[PDB]
Amino acid sequence: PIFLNVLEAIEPGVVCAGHDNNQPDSFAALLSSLNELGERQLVHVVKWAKALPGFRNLHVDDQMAVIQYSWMGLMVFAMGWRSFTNVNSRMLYFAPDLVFNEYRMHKSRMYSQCVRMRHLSQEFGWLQITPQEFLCMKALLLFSIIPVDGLKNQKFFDELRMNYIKELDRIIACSCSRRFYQLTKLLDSVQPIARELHQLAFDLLIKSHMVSVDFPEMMAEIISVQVPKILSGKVKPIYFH
Ligand SMILES: C[C@]12CCC(=O)C[C@@H]1CC[C@@H]1[C@@H]2CC[C@]2(C)[C@@H](O)CC[C@@H]12
Repeated sequence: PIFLNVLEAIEPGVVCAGHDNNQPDSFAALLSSLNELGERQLVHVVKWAKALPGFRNLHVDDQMAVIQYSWMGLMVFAMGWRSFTNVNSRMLYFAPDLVFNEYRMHKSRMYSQCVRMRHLSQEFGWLQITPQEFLCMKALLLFSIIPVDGLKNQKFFDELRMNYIKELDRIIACSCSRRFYQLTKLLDSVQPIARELHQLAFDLLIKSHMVSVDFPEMMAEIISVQVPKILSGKVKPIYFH
């Protein structure tokens, strides 16, 4: 069980957003705390990804690119799991100090995206996703979005992605065919959600000075340098189906 030993050992712990929960639920306050949470989670996503089996086989530039394209999906998938295990998924458990109820979903001006994130969260229950299946699926999501012109060493990426798909198939095997279809459909469903959030993030960065929404340093860098490559079609998700 070497592969799952590693995935369990490197899984990040709790990350707080730093939100002041006794101020009013304003658009600016909620979105600023979400941006701060993103900046804080990015630290952990980088350390997690660098410790994955085989990740250092990738060329160093492909290592940062793959993190910088897939962070949205990774973070939404993990938040869906937190919500499913914590508030059972009529709320969104972004962080222990940033839990969205319906009021916050409206004041954030993200209600429709939050609905879709809630549906993602509920699928962990409907499909009875095990912790091992969650861990393998999440690792795969790191290897599920790349430039259309390819990475600096695409061949090493294709081998690594192959091997993570094989590990997912092994966890299922330890009926099988139905399960694999269900899980790969679930993985595919993350990308349209992440794309809606990529669009929201970009639009909000552009008009941030006017809606009093603060963007941390690495969030502002990634949203203005990398996210527009996704929105303009230069970087695309790899779908199973
Ligand atoms: C990844 C984050 C923060 C981490 C998390 O749990 C999921 C959540 C999804 C919405 C993102 C948010 C970071 C800040 C963003 C990108 C806002 O700018 C717009 C949508 C927000």
